[PDB]
Parts: sequence; C-alpha cells; structure tokens
Amino acid sequence: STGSATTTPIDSLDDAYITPVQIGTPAQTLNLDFDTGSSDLWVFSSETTASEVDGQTIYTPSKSTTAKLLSGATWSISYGSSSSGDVYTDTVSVGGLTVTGQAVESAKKVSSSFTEDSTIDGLLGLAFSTLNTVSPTQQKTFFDNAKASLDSPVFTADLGYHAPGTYNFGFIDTTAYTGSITYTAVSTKQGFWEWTSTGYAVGSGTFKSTSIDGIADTGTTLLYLPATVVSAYWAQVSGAKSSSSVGGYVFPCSATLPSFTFGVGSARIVIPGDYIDFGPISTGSSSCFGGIQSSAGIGINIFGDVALKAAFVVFNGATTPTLGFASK
Ligand SMILES: N=C(N)c1ccc(C(F)(F)F)cc1
Repeated sequence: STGSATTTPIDSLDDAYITPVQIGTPAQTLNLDFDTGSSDLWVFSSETTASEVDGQTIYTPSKSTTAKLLSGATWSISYGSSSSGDVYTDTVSVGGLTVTGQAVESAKKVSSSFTEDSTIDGLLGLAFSTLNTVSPTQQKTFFDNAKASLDSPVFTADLGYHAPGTYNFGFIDTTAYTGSITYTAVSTKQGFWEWTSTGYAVGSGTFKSTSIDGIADTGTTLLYLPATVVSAYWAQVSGAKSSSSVGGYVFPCSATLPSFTFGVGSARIVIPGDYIDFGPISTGSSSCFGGIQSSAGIGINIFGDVALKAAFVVFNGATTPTLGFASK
C-alpha cells in the first residue's frame, strides 16, 4: 500500500504545516501537525476541557463505530507547551493509507499555545515509537503500524516554502526532486531521526567541513545549530544581533539575507535567504526574526522546517533506518 497527502502551511510564515487525517467511522477529518520529532498521535476531542478549545475541529469517539477505549491508558507530553489525556484505538487514514487499531490519544487538557492556535487540531508523531508517552502500555506511531503493509518501509517529507507540499508513505516520488538522493546514517538511540551533517557554508562562502549532529524534525519551525555556526551566519547580515529580550537573533527587515548551505555526505542542500526570514518581531516592527537560531541550551541541534523545506527528505524505516536528502 501507499498514501499521499498534501501538507499546507498554517500561516504566511510557514510556522507549521497541517495535513488532513481521517479518524473513525464515519470519517472525522482533523488537520494534524506531522511531527518527525515526537511519537504521539493526539487530538483535540469531545473530552477536551471546553475552555481550552477555541476553533479547533474535535474528534468525538462516541460518534465513531470503530472507536474503542484503550482501558487504563493515559498520555502526557511536553514540547513550554503540553497536553494530556486518555486513549482510544480507531481507524486512521492518511492520503488513502489506512491503519486499523491506531492509538488515538484524546486530549483532556492542552496548554494555552495549543488553544490559541485554531489551525492545528492535534499532532501526528513520526519519530520512533520508543518516544511514545502512552502509559502503562506504550503505543506505536502511525508509520510503525503501517510499515509492514507499505510497498517500501519509508515516508517522505516535501515541505513547501510559502506553499503546500506533500507527505508520501510507502514510495519515493522520483519526479519530486532533482539530481540524486544522498542517504546518511541515523542513530535511533534518542528516539529521533538523528543524523550528522558534514558541514555548512554561508552565502557564497567556502564550505566548512565539520560534523553537526542533529535531528530531522518537521515539527520544529526553525533551524537550530551550534552558536559558532549561527554567529558566522548572522555576521554576514548588517545590523543583525542576538537579542535576549526577543529571544534570539533579529535583523533589520530591510536586509537581503544570504543563503545557508548544509552538507549531507558529499552533497549540499542550499537554503535560500528568503527561507530564513520570519518577519517582524511584532506587528509593524522593522526588526525581523531570524530563521537560524542557536541550539545552545536545547541540548541538540534541530534541522527543522527551515532546513527541511529546502529538500526532498526520505525517512527510511528499514531495519537499519537512514535519512535521504535531495535538492528540488
Ligand atoms: N518536534 C518535537 N516534538 C521536539 C520537541 C522537543 C525537542 C527537544 F527538546 F529535544 F529539543 C525536540 C523535538
């Protein structure tokens, strides 16, 4: 089997992407944030504290003939945002690919940032199932459940810049990228799609060969890299500075940003400068927020949407997982 679904930015900055997901019988379609950095499929629901729902579409398990309470199971996750609740199993379909008996984690509580974002009805985790938070019986991700049935045990992320893109399951669309896909090793020890970039360049500058361990994370907006790398980038933008009050690098909105290149083995992925602009820090400001930020304090580097959207990315879930990157 295969599936293919379009993923759409939630706003004009590409702060996140939503993908329609069919849950239950008859189908209830919710728009979920596909997150390769976590492993829970959770939804706003009829059980969510009423004051914490503001415009989201909810899953109502009592209206699904295939829903079954997973007795005794609870979940709780943090991302400063958080959510928690209980668990059903139900039929879940993404882009024509159906999994029966998928754990659908129903939110009883969500933090303010979720409530405040009307466009995201929940999360669909695509990291390794070892990170799943359901207790006392850990549950599998949608991909883990589907894998055996897929034509090939892979999914791909093809995120758009200020435009829709695609998540495919079970096949690689050879028309969706240019050149070849370069594959690179993955460590699953922390539960993430963790890999090592071979270095970087800023603008038209020379490539610096240096190992940068990090995660391929569709659920993080920005590109978080070591302070040395990030300083080298922003030093090429007149007037850019790190602002403790704002919480990262800002730059004059009048700037033209340089590109940023990262290495995948001997291959190179170029992030255009425009992708690194996250717009005014507050409405009407001439100070703009940067899309490349320091990972110092996080504990891990994060190749979030800013980086991933510049590539066609293969999440290869074969017995020894790997990641593939192509230009597009
Ligand atoms: N995409 C996510 N859900 C996510 C959240 C937190 C981290 C960490 F704290 F480890 F940095 C990494 C990834």
